Amino acid sequence: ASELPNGIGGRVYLNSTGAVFTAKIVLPETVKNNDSVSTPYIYSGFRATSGTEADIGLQYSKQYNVWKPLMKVGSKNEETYIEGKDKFTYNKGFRPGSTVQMTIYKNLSGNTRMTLWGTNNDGYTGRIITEIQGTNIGTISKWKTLATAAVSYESQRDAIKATFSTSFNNITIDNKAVTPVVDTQDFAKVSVAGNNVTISVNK
Amino acid sequence: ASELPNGIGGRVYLNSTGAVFTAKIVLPETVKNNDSVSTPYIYSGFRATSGTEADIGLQYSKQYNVWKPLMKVGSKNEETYIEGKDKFTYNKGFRPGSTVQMTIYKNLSGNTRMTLWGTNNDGYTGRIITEIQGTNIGTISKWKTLATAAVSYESQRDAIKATFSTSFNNITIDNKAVTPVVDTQDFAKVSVAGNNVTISVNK
Repeated sequence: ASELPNGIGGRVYLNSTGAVFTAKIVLPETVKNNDSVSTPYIYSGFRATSGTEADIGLQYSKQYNVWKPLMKVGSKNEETYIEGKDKFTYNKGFRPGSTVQMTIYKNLSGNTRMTLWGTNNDGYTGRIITEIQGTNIGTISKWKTLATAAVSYESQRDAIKATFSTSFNNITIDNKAVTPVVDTQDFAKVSVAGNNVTISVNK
Repeated sequence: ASELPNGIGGRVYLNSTGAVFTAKIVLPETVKNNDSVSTPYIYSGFRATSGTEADIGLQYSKQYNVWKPLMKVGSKNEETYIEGKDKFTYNKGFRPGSTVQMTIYKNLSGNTRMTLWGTNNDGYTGRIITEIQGTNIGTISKWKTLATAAVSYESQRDAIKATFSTSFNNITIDNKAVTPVVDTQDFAKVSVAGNNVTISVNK
């Protein structure tokens, strides 16, 4: 598609039906987001064969200049922090320009889990484990990867101002390397090189 | 419900299945929205018996300190301006503290229309007619009225900072006065007095 439905950005699809996704995310060094409507998001996720859509990754906090966990699975968006709440949420999060190791489990005892390893704004290197409980995800159609500047409503599209670039590297699903396929490029440049993708958002 | 799904605010329901809604909206004199996540929205709308949900009203522009049209009917969110684009959109809109006369037509030749009469930030008094074309709305279950501070993602709820109060007065559906029923009050105080409702958002 020419446009992303809830804002601007780049999207790739990962043609795998696997259960465990891993990638190394290189966070932007700088974020320009001189608007009063959008939020930068960087995330993976999947479409279940049932139709359930999951967005799982990080959101940029303008207030704290860090990246924090982002997770939504269908209608369920209440996150449970299993570990690391005090190190990577509230006034803390993954620091700009750092690398974050991400693992996504579509279904671990009926819960969708995202584990993130990296460094926070205080220089602490550790882990934050987040879940959406009781999602009970069955088979998967495909996985996705996006970098976006999202808005609550459509008309707000023209007002979006966002400039940031990110990489998803060494993408593996069920321990197999997966090469993403370029999808939408809406005020974004998407570059794929094997199981690696760089998405540069610029509006 | 104790919480609104996409943010904070107050909600009332209008137990009418009628086709044409009218109300006089008194816009807030002041808007405090000292956050980097939410947008203030004031709107009416309906739930069709098909399940289709419509949100039809105004959004606050922090950039220009005005209220502008906001309309969405199910999956259709591309607004067509029939009249008044140059007077009440982009760097112009309904001025703070002013009164706006609103008429909503669920189905006018297959289109959902909102007509707004009021005064813009340049002191021009006029009309803006906006439509979502090809909605072809059939029977209605009920209408609604809300004043909210909405966010794109759930975790941003706690960070919302919004203080603004608005009134929907002389509410009529198919020329009959309708008394709203208080629903959710989530960091908002809702007061109903006959076919009039005041919603004071404060977080």
